[PDB]
Amino acid sequence: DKMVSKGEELFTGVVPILVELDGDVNGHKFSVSGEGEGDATYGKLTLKFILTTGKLPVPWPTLVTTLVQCFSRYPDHMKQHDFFKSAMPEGYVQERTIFFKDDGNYKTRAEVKFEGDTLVNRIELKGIDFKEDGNILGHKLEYNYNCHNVYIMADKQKNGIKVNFKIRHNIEDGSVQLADHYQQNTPIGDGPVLLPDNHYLSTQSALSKDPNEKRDHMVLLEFVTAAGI
Repeated sequence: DKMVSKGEELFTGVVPILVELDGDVNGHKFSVSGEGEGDATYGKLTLKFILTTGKLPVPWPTLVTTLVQCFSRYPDHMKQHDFFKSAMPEGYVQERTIFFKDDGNYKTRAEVKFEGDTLVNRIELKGIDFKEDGNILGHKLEYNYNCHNVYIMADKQKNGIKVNFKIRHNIEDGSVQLADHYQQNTPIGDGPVLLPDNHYLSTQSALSKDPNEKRDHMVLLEFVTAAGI
């Protein structure tokens, strides 16, 4: 026992990651699996995501926030404020409502937990009220990603956290599609968890392709560092 939380100790090195997502958007059903690893030491994620079942009815960038904030770098001075690591290995439920301005919405429920050596993110996603010739269903989003601040605060009733931020998705005409995120996280386990002060995560993301993958897919590099304390 060496650190503020027991869960923290699980992230000192490279950790394999699995991601399974079951999705319905305006009826169109689809699944995605992803494999890679994260090193929370540097706040770094490497991940490749594969369309397993269905035709992908939405642009890949719209799924990035849905498809493991426990891999965020918390510097030494902020170690009392890492809720995400503290809840491990049992993990946490992560729930969102995602409002795409002038378009539809995603509701997501995910379990993020260790299954053995592997950190695993299991998600259900329902999207509704998307327009047929809109920026999502019309695949009008650039295949790229912006840097964002993710604002975190303690839930003063639930032993968990409330997270708020706004994603900016580039549209290929040079304009921006906003996606407003309302997020809550709650421990799966009964163990004590860290209830943070107000702070944020500084996020950066690179989207690429494997030139040796014929399936519909997204390669993702991510770096996330906690700040604001």
